[PDB]
Amino acid sequence: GPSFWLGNETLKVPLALFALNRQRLCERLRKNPAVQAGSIVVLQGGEETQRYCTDTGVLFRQESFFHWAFGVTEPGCYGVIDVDTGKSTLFVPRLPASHATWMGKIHSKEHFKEKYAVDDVQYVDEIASVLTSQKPSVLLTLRGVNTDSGSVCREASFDGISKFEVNNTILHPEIVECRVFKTDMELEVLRYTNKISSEAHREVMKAVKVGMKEYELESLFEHYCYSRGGMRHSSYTCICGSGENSAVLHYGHAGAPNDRTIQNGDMCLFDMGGEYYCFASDITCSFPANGKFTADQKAVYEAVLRSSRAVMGAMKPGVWWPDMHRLADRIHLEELAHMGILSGSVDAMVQAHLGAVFMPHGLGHFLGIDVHDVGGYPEGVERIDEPGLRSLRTARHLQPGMVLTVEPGIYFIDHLLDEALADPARASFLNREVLQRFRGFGGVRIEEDVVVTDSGIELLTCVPRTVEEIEACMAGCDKAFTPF
Amino acid sequence: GPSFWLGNETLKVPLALFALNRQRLCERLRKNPAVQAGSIVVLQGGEETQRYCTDTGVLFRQESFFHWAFGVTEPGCYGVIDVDTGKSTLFVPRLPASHATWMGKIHSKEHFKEKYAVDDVQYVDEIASVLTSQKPSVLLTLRGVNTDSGSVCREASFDGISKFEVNNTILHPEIVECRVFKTDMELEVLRYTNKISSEAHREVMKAVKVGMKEYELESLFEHYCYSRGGMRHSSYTCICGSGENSAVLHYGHAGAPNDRTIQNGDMCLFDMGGEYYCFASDITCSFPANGKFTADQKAVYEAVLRSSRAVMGAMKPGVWWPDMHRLADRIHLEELAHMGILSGSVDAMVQAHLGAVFMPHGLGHFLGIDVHDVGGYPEGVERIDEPGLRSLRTARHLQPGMVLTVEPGIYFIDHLLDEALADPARASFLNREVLQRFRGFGGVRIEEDVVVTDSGIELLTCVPRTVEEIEACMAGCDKAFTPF
Ligand code: PRO
Ligand code: PRO
Ligand SMILES: [Mg+2]
Ligand SMILES: [Mg+2]
Ligand SMILES: [Mg+2]
Ligand SMILES: [Mg+2]
Ligand code: NA
Ligand SMILES: [O-]
Ligand SMILES: [O-]
Repeated sequence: GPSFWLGNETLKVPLALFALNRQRLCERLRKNPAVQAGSIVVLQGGEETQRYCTDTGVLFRQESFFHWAFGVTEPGCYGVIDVDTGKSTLFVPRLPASHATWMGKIHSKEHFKEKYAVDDVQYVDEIASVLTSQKPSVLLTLRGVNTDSGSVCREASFDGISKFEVNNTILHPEIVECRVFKTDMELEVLRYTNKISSEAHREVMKAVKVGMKEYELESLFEHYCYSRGGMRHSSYTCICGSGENSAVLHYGHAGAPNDRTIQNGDMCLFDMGGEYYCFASDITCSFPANGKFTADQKAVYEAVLRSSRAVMGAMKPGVWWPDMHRLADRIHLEELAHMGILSGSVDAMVQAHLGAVFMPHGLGHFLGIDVHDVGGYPEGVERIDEPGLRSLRTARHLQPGMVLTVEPGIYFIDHLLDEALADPARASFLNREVLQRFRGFGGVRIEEDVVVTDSGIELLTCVPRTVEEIEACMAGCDKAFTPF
Repeated sequence: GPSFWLGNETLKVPLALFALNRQRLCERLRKNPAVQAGSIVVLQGGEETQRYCTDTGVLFRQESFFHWAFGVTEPGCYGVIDVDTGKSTLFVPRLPASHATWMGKIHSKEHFKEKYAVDDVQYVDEIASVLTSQKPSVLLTLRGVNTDSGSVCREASFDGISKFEVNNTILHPEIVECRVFKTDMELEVLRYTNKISSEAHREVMKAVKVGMKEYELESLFEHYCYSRGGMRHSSYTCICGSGENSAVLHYGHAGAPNDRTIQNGDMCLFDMGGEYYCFASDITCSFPANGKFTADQKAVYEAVLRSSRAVMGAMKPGVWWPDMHRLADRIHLEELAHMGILSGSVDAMVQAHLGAVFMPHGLGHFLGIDVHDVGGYPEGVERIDEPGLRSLRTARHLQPGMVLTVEPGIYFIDHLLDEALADPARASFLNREVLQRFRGFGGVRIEEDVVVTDSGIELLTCVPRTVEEIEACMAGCDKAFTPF
């Protein structure tokens, strides 16, 4: 069948991927005792947008649930699925003649049927009429709460929908649960996004020089991903934190826009991942700007390498993700004590939540069509109200087919350190005279993307990770990627 | 005073630029009979957004009127200006402590006052109190219609604004009129955006090879602009049209995403422009993919070069922009006749609006903080209801300080050609025996950015333009060209 492809060495993604997702969704809905025979799933695609009140178009990127179900790149579409038969119908805009002048060929409905391998294609202005002629019992629409943003999913609507029986509660948990478990076809795309992003991270490590601005590496990363990988989008805004900025977790946004000069002696923490056909990657590499770890840098870095590999080595079905977070906390505390930053009983440190002073974020999260993917906190799964753990984006147990980031880190964050030093329950563990040397260090994060398998995990990411590997990579002479 | 700067060789933009815009706006309002003493201009900045219902942040780019007045890069701000004194107050978000962990340093109000060189800084939640203390007569807010998008500008609002007298009609046409006329400080930025984008177009012409995907050059262009120019954004989505795609005026959007393989014998039409600190550039270069113009390609290209230079040579204060559009039309028809594509009386061709078959868009538009800049159709200035001219984005007379694109083109667009051939009023001018050869040619557009001056124009763009210059650049030749 047909495939999405951007030519050259980019990945061919079969449209069968999306057909399988539609089938899986129907199979799950059919087993839900509340779903009536004759139900039709109705999803609304994203629409084109502009900057504010201007005519400056924003590059269109499809809404994630719609993409998961249909793989459609064009704005202004709807898509429906007959639950009982699995039959799919795509609705596309009926375009004006002048589209041919300004925007390009006015493709036929048959072109879109062939392109997307759906059962039928109709025009958007006929959706009420087409759905009426199918005599559905109920329209199943999308509405629920994203547990990372707190936003409510936008429910499909169209002129005449008021004439139908509509249910907006059943679908969201079911399509979310389907998205949590990646098919082998989806895993092929995530292997690819990790491959290109890994290559781009290596090019960045080879290119970094003292004196460069952080954003020069952002630019290079995105150029590699687009020109070589066909990744027009990144999965999230690139985080290119040098020096003390490596302690800022989502550095790089408009308010802190990757605009620091990299200096000799800095650590770099680069968290970047290209997106291909709306599938994510999310990789973080940490390394010395000048290509040689100092003793202090090596110690912090290898502490995080230890937790990274201990967590990956422990992951397998049935493992409770909060236990992995706590494992990483304990290892960090052990290593920081070995370094002399901490003293005392690590058991007592753990009881006082000291780990969260150094790693205030979650160990990792589901990844898929969104970088912070859906389904981390379905009904019955509660957020743990403790330092560190409360920032976990899931408290689920691991099962095969889940895709997770594994991203421990250690940071030296002044307001968290100052709080701890003021608290007698934590201050006694902290050796101020040693810690003072690490003020302004920034931080280290090592982020891998992995798939849970029947027996353990599959690592998708492939970047240098030991101190020796990293130093060798940065010292490499290869003119394998040289823009102008 | 302070400047915006992204280091390296990027442009230092004085914050005095925005202070002058505020002063100019106040001076204009003071002369306006509808404006009373004690008025305060109130603008609301853009807010951070995310993709649909996800927590995937969209990179924040400031709203254009707010940027013009304040130059503020952070989301969530408001800004007010006392009309009688010119005193400026910036309102910034009061951030949660956790911002320090995730987003970066929580800057003081004094930091922002120094950064932006405003008279006062306050937190956004205090805006009702602060304005109440000033006992304004009326708040002047922004509401009007953008004449390119048809959108209504977003008027500022805040909790408690209902307690004030608010006028939302006075400000819009006045701040639009200020934006139409660029200050010398603004011209410095537009010179720079044209310098970087011109350099990037030259790198693209050097790098293009038969067999590449169009998006490879989009990627390279944006990489040059960001890494060398500090341009994180483009001014609009890159149009990288090869072969037949060069006849599609806004090619490159999600529905036609620069995904064609460039073939031997193709023409390329690349319309790309980096944005620096929310100031636009907009440049189009046309050239043969294989670096050598054929006779047919040279003839079409030099026709557009002739109209480009005729218009630039005729532009000066007092010229009616629709007359320049008609001048380009007449030249295109003359040259198409000289090529044998058309025959008969050119006067008669013009009377039949035949020019619009080959150039269905406007000759050019205002450019500034938006690529299609504001103020083309103020009250009293009417759109001309004729082919081609109705697509003009302004029908004003030229005045010093205006910045316009000059972008004639000739395209071979099948549905427009076929319409003409079906029309007895137009059909006899076309020679099918020659025209058939140009079916699928695509098109040529030559786009310069210029400033209207007292004596004529200042050309901002600096790219190769003659056939000889273009062939030399594509063959790798350093500054082998002399601009107009
Ligand atoms: O937001 C999150 O969960 C992770 C933490 C570090 C950056 N991304
Ligand atoms: O939209 C416009 O007015 C011009 C026409 C060609 C591309 N940009
Ligand atoms: Mg990350
Ligand atoms: Mg992550
Ligand atoms: Mg243009
Ligand atoms: Mg233009
Ligand atoms: Na190197
Ligand atoms: O991350
Ligand atoms: O343009």
